[PDB]
Amino acid sequence: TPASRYITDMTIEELSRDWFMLMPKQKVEGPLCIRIDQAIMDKNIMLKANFSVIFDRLETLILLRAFTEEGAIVGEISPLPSFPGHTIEDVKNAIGVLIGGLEWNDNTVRVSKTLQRFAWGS
Repeated sequence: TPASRYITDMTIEELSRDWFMLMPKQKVEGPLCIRIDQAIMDKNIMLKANFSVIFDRLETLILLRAFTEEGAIVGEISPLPSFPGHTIEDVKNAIGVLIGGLEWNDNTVRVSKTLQRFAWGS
């Protein structure tokens, strides 16, 4: 995919950073894995993603991570390696699930400018 059509909300360091859930919760949502630290509560959270775009919309998700204001990773949507294929609809389903999950724990959740523009938002 052209560099122009690859959105990178995250740095190389942010994508590969190890993070550890104190109260893990994991879910398969079609071809995507959703992970969330249920320990995290009462925080403002930003979803950020690296993904390709085509025809003005998210095409293929590489990785999405949830960041607290202090910059800790507390949540993640990743593609299952046995399901190379997924759609924007799959990605949107998973984002709504992850948001729901964090809202259960009294977190306020926002999505990045680019996610809003390319996938999340009417």
